[PDB]
Amino acid sequence: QTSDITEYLRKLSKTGVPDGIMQFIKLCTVSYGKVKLVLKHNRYFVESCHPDVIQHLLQDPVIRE
Amino acid sequence: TVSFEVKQEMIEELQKRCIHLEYPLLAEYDFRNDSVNPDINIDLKPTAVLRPYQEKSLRK
Amino acid sequence: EKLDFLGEGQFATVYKARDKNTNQIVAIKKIKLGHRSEAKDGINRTALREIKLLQELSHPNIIGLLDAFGHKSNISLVFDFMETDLEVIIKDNSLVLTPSHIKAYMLMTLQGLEYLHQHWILHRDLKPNNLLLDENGVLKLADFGLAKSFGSPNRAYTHQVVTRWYRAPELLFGARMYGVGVDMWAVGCILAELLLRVPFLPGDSDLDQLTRIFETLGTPTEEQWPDMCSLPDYVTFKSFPGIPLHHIFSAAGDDLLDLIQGLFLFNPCARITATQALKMKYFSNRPGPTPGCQLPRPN
Amino acid sequence: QENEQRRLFIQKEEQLQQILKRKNKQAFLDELESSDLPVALLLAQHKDRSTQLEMQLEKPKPVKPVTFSTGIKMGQHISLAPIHKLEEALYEYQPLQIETYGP
Repeated sequence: QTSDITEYLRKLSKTGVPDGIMQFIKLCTVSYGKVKLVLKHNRYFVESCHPDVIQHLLQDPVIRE
Repeated sequence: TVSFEVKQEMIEELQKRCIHLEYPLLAEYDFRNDSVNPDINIDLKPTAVLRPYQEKSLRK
Repeated sequence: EKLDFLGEGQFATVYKARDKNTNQIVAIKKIKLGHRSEAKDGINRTALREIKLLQELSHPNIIGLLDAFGHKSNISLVFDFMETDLEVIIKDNSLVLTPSHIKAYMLMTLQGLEYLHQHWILHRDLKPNNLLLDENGVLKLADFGLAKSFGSPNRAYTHQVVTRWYRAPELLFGARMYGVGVDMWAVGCILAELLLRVPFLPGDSDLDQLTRIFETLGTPTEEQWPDMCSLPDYVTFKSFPGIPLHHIFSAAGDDLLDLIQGLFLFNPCARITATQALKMKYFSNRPGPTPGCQLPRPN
Repeated sequence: QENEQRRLFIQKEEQLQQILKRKNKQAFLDELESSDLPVALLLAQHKDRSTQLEMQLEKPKPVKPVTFSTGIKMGQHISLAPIHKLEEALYEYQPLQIETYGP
């Protein structure tokens, strides 16, 4: 996630945050995808992370199961 | 990882345009289980790998 | 109120549990049935006339009946308790010997079949174990799970029924019509088992049973049993002659041969019944049968 | 008796896999019903409880064969056809005995 790499950038500057413009941007594209397995089509599972699944239910599951 | 199922197979083209319309990006991974022919899935190849300029790009 | 467990069975498990009000010991035979399915037959009426009509007919050679209750799934039978049967006398246990006591077995068996044939009832379930014995030694039958009310005409019915060891020759070929000879065939088979204490007809299916019966008794010819090639389901075997019945059995008198030959007749229209069998020269001699007190009982 | 305990153990393991599969469905249903950013730590601990459940199952099992039985084990369908019994017994040496026919 982008929240983990942000803490490493703040420690490199040594008592100083990277402005603050690019801090709120770290919430756009996430890690999502599809996997083909025994289901002979698609099995929806990506990575062990958790922010990559929360922001998706309000688009595809809301219009079709 | 929370796995799902299949929605009548045909429903697939409409999902590729609704995810990219907002902001997240999709990335269909690997693995498969349909249309097989070359015997199995391990064929024949020597395990002695060479050329470090290709192994580093392979693991990446 | 469960008391003790006995054994299993063909399609009903025998349970020795004391019923209510009536202090008599009841041997409940629970029939495995269904109830989970929607449009399911559930209870089979093959024993409906047994636990509803036996209360009216009273006979000492016929098993008794008290009440009946159930609900499709578990149909608990209410029948009187019996001590031992007949298979334990021959099979496995060979210590119990009956010196000249077989006459009392066939005398009380023909009287039970004669009372059922008078009321137009056939016991289409003969096998070497239904002859249940009580404490007093009264020979009674088991259950009527395959009874039927017949009449003068004989039409087509079920096939491939009855225990394969005791099968009539006309039933193995799949004949549509039958008669009194169905219940009169196993009468001599049970008598043939108590003599040599060995299975007289150790056969398998309908094809193997035809080989054992024909190689010992013979093949029905035209003069013996007519109307044989007209049946569709027919097989051609060897010209089996006929082994005599007075040399196979060791302990067998002259009067005993006059009844065994009449029971193993291949002609159902000419086969002896129950009234003519009790009036033979075997059941009217000096060696009288025992009432039931001197008859030994298994351990 | 050994084969009966092995077939029964497959149903016990199959039921736990179905509950674990249905557990991920309940987490996705309530993932956004009452979550407006602060509720996100429960999803991270959801796989941790699913990973430890699989570790406690792969060890106490002698690798059961891949079968397709029913974990609930109910009135399974056979054939419901008048198939009778054996293939006409078919003798060869000494005959034995075959159970009678029922309705």
